[PDB]
Amino acid sequence: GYKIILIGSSGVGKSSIVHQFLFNRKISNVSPTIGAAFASKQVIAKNGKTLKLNIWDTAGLERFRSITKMYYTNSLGCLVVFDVTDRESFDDVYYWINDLRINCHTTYYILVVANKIDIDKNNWRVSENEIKKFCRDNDCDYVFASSFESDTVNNLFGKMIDKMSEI
Ligand SMILES: Nc1nc2c(ncn2[C@@H]2O[C@H](COP(=O)(O)OP(=O)(O)OP(=O)(O)O)[C@@H](O)[C@H]2O)c(=O)[nH]1
Ligand SMILES: [Mg+2]
Repeated sequence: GYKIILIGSSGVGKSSIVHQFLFNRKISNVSPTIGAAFASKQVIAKNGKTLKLNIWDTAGLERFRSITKMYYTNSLGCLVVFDVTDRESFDDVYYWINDLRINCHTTYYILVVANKIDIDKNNWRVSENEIKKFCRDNDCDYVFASSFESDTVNNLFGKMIDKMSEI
């Protein structure tokens, strides 16, 4: 299988994204993550291979960082999620990626997820240009999503799946 972790500050929607990827309904059973939670899903990649995604959904709360840190190692893909209205959550992305890289040398693809795009654009606290510029400087990709819109979750996992299939 392919180890994928979701990291990012508390409340950005990591668990909502994972539940949407796993289940085809409205999401409703979500509380803050403490210990990392595991799920697996087998998917057909564009090259026709079946890939098993081994997914760990980790805690964003600051007091639980010493749990989340124990899940970095041996990750092949990472989704780093932030909330477009939560400026601190965006500033935190740099440090999430920095910390992952201190602890893990195996990641092949880091995808920054700008989440909660359903919120009115005039309430966003980060611009598309800032997001693109950040990623251009930090050897990572970006995508825009809303946990409540399955089309955006299918898309962001599709990008991750395509990259895993290149390994
Ligand atoms: N408007 C909006 N709210 C969202 C979206 N995704 C998640 N939320 C809400 O944000 C809150 C936090 O979502 P979670 O999925 O628990 O966030 P998390 O990143 O897993 O948080 P931690 O486990 O504490 O790190 C919930 O009330 C969600 O319903 C989204 O795309 N748009
Ligand atoms: Mg969570």
